[PDB]
Amino acid sequence: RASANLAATKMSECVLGQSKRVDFCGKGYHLMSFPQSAPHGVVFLHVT
Amino acid sequence: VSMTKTSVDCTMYICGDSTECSNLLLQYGSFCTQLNRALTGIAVEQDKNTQEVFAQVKQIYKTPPIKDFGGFNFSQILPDPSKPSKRSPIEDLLFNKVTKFNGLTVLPPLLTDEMIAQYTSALLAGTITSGWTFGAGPALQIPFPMQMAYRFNGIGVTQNVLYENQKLIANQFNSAIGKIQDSLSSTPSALGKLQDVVNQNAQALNTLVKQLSSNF
Amino acid sequence: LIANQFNSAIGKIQDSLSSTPSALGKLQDVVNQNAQALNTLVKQLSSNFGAISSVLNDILSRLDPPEAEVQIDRLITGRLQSLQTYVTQQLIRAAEIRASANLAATKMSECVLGQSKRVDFCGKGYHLMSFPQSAPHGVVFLHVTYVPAQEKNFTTAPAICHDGKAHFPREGVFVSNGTHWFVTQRNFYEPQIITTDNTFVSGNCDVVIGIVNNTVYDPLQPELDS
Amino acid sequence: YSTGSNVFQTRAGCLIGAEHVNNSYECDIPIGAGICASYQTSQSIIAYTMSLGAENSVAYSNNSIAIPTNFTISVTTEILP
Amino acid sequence: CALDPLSETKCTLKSFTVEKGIYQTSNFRVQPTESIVRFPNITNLCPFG
Ligand SMILES: *[C@@H]1O[C@H](CO)[C@@H](O[C@@H]2O[C@H](CO)[C@@H](O)[C@H](O)[C@H]2NC(C)=O)[C@H](O)[C@H]1NC(C)=O
Ligand SMILES: *[C@@H]1O[C@H](CO)[C@@H](O)[C@H](O)[C@H]1NC(C)=O
Ligand SMILES: *[C@@H]1O[C@H](CO)[C@@H](O)[C@H](O)[C@H]1NC(C)=O
Ligand SMILES: *[C@@H]1O[C@H](CO)[C@@H](O)[C@H](O)[C@H]1NC(C)=O
Ligand SMILES: *[C@@H]1O[C@H](CO)[C@@H](O)[C@H](O)[C@H]1NC(C)=O
Ligand SMILES: *[C@@H]1O[C@H](CO)[C@@H](O)[C@H](O)[C@H]1NC(C)=O
Ligand SMILES: *[C@@H]1O[C@H](CO)[C@@H](O)[C@H](O)[C@H]1NC(C)=O
Ligand SMILES: *[C@@H]1O[C@H](CO)[C@@H](O)[C@H](O)[C@H]1NC(C)=O
Repeated sequence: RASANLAATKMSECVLGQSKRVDFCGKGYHLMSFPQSAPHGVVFLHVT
Repeated sequence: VSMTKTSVDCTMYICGDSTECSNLLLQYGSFCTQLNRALTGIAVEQDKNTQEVFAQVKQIYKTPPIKDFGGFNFSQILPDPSKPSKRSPIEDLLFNKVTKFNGLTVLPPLLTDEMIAQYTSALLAGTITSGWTFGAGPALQIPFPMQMAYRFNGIGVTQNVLYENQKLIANQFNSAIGKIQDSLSSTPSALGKLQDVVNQNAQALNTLVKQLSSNF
Repeated sequence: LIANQFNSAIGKIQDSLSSTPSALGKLQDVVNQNAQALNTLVKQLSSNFGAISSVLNDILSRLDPPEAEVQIDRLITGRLQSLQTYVTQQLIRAAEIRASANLAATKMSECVLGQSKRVDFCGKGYHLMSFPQSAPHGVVFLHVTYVPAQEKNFTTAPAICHDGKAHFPREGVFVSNGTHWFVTQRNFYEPQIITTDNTFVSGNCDVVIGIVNNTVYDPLQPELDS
Repeated sequence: YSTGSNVFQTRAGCLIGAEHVNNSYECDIPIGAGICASYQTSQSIIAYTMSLGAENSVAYSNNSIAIPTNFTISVTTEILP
Repeated sequence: CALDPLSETKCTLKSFTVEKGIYQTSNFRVQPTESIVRFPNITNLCPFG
């Protein structure tokens, strides 16, 4: 649930926006994020 | 995001068809009411986790029929109509890579894999066509090169870079997605976190089952 | 208008809280969980745990210590298991409440004490302010958020080509209503004539795809002629 | 309840007592596996597939932009323990 | 409790007024219809025949 709150924050700040938190969404200056449904989880393609 | 939405009842697990065991468990009080309540709370928590993660979008969005995104390829991440389930090729391989009846019942997730894929596709379509605006109110269509230029502007790199290098950045992003495809398909340790979660849950359930084979 | 909208929003919050019993759902659920845990812990005192009776005073008045101690030990083991379970549940729930409290502290820190650019962190929309409101065993935030309402569809181009040199918008979006091209801030339709002040030149025209021919106003010549 | 009373079958299980509805409604009582039940009109419980939302086809184009002309300063109440 | 599922819900929640939702009141168990016993052919058959 901590990881799920982290994932919800990650979509909220990177899929639904652009996050300036360094190294929060991928190593580098973060650009986008594409959610990808995975079995019992989620996968982010952090375009950085 | 969501562990296996399981639920376990004492009255079948600890005691089989036998009633004497049920009577003796009754004198123990409400341990099992507590356990069922805790596991039901965990299950509802899993459903709430899935809804909080994926359902940030209120209106399910549909990708445009024509993918004229200025050069970017999202065929790997967008749903594939050819497959019966509208899951992306990357999502398809992710599902492929990831791999007990004693009162242990696995409650189905409230959001089925198809609707979770629908949430994911809605989020993808909103990101592609609208960007950040769909998460802050109405979805506002914007060409993908324009919103990528805005992401550059967000990270302190002027819009010069993208519009001058649209084709190059397009190809770099495309090859990056292709390399994600290849590194996921070839390397089996890519989905380590999900595989570990599934393995941990499965071995916890297996240990619980084998505990019925312990003399104590 | 914005003051009136803010006041009406607060009034609607008041009315919604009054009308909807489940408005304070999170706090009521926390209180109910704690009360259920305490009630279950109390009820376990009524459970035999295999002992002859669930009240210590009766067995202590009924059985001499040699054989009383086995029943008291049954009750001790049962009540200690129940108390250990209750304390473990309270520790996990208190970890959850501490995560919630760190979340509340962070929300206060860059929403009440600042403006958070984290999207959807403090209210659905571009967060403006947050007003803490003490509530029983918790906190309530009134996340004043800017949510745009009435969108208008326009024709856009990545750039503007004047004199063969691409002009990008310094801050905003290039839009047009048809035969008239305007630069507009991203989150509110305020069309402005294109000027070198809000457009910075960048490279040559042919490099970018989607560029459109147009004119960009430059303020110097009206002064030069006069 | 006795069997045969508006029996409807889904992946979650055999739902008895509520008639299936082809129309999609917002989830009120989550049955599981995508089925949600609500009390709607004379009055009976209806089990339906989830409506994730109104399917909005964003009119994307390589030259289409939407810029809002008005806002709503909406106070959102977030309750935190 | 046994009258209808609503009363089973009241007994489970221990409240006469139950809020809208889904409550795991009990578990459905299919009883065995009959008993079958199977054993091999009688190897040491007494030669009564
Ligand atoms: C923008 O929206 C606001 C409200 O969201 C509009 O204000 C309304 O205006 C009408 C007529 O002018 C009044 O009858 C309403 O009482 C107003 N509502 C509120 C809450 O004040 C406003 O007209 C819209 N347009 C502009 C240009 O501001
Ligand atoms: C983009 O996706 C694939 C990936 O390379 C590419 O081969 C395809 O031609 C592109 N799609 C379209 C519609 O051009
Ligand atoms: C949205 O943009 C399209 C452009 O094809 C236009 O026809 C339509 O009228 C716009 N929507 C509104 C509400 O004006
Ligand atoms: C577009 O904006 C210009 C700006 O003055 C205005 O004159 C014109 O009437 C508007 N509408 C059209 C269709 O050009
Ligand atoms: C936009 O796409 C259409 C076809 O989808 C094409 O004819 C047109 O040239 C494109 N224009 C720009 C600016 O990309
Ligand atoms: C702008 O004008 C030049 C002048 O020759 C022309 O070649 C070019 O095609 C024009 N641009 C557009 C987008 O029509
Ligand atoms: C739903 O559609 C199916 C399609 O065959 C039909 O058989 C069924 O009667 C419909 N149900 C209702 C309630 O309309
Ligand atoms: C009669 O004889 C046969 C021999 O073929 C034997 O198998 C059978 O058991 C005999 N019947 C009885 C009642 O013993």
